[PDB]
Amino acid sequence: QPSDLNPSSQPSECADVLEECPIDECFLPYSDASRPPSCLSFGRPDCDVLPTPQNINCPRCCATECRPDNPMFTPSPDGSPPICSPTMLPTNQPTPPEPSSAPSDCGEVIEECPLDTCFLPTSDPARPPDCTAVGRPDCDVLPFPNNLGCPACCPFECSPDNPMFTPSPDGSPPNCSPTMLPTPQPSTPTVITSPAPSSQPSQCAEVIEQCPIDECFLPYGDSSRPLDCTDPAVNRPDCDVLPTPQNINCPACCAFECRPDNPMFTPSPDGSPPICSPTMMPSPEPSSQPSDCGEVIEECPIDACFLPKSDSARPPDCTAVGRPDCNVLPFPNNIGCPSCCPFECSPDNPMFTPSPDGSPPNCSPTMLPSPSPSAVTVPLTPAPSSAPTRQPSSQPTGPQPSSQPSECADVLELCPYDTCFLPFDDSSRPPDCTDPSVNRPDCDKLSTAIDFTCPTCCPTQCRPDNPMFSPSPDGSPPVCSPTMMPSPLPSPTE
Repeated sequence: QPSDLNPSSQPSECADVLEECPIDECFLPYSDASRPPSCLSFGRPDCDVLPTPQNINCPRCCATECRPDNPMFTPSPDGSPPICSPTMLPTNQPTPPEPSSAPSDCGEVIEECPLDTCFLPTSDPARPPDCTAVGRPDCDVLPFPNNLGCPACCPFECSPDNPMFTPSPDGSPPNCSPTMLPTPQPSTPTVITSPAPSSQPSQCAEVIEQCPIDECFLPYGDSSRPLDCTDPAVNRPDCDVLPTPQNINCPACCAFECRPDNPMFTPSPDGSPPICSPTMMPSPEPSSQPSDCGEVIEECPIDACFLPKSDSARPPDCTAVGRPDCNVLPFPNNIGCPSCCPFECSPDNPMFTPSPDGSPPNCSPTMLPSPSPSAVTVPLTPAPSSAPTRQPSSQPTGPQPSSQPSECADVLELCPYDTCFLPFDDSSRPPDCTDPSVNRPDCDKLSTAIDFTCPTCCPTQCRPDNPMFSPSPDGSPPVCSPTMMPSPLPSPTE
């Protein structure tokens, strides 16, 4: 490395050396690669004549004369340490100072030779080691011996406290900014979407983190509380005892037991709406008064009179029935008042709106209006009703006799009185035409305008519920009416 930017070789090209016209001053290190041409391509023999004019022609080429055969190509990043002109006049940039790197990180940049100059930063991916570090004690010396031991590892000393091991940018908490912001895994403080417990008091009081309290670690049955110490939780069975003695082997964990109710109540960081127990004691049945509009607020009537007035219109206000004694708001009740309240308060005090929803109290109960106007909105001026007004008419059908037991026995309609020849409910009178199929299956439902030519048999069928089987020879002879053969129309019988 020494004799670095000091060219120890200059007298070679021109009878001047340590000073050649090219350099970046010319246009790049000249012998870089494909820099602007040595003037002949522009035909400029004026350009960069021995000194450097750039005040005559010079479009953009560099160097004429100076050295033997000034046009040159076939490049090289080391073609020429300057040897002819550039040094003629002193003050040519040698180099800035030595330390290009100063304490800025934490300990990567602290006079430490490792940096990357060795072979990468020491803690990067486990770079080639520090020699002695593998067994090269020859290379324990800072100046590189490279004359016996050193394979290709780095030496030692350099700066105070030289033992170092453990690489990887993430091998350890690097500190000095990278590690500044903690983000724990159990209790992650990033945003925190809702309280940690999303399910605890789902029964009432069973599963409610029944152990921590800040005295142990973290809020009253929060959820995010440390492990229960005892081995299944971490490794501390000493803290098995729920009431934490503190003076025992509880390092950073909380007490055990916990789950099935041993001694505690109240979970979550901020608790919860206490419907399960802390609410049992306070019980204000009347916790509000104005449900009326403006009368139920320390007004002369109130339930204090007798019931919330609008109930069923509570007992009258004395003068209201004729007790002017009680008209005096200060209540006498030693003169009149049989069982009533006073009067006045404001002109004409007793009456309005009983039945809580059986009247429109208004100004709270009745608030949402739904009166009557549906398809009708006629204040004064009418409108020709034209709506889908479909509504059938209630019209029954079926002849309903409103008098039956009226003639003699049971019936009244035209059909009865013995002339069927004996009562049907006797034992057996002339057959029922249709029923056993004897002569006339046609003589069935009374007849009317069909015909009446039923001869040998009796139609019988008159009176709802007329079929019978096993008549009654000791029942009751219905000769007076329910018996006769129906005979619609006088019937000429021809």
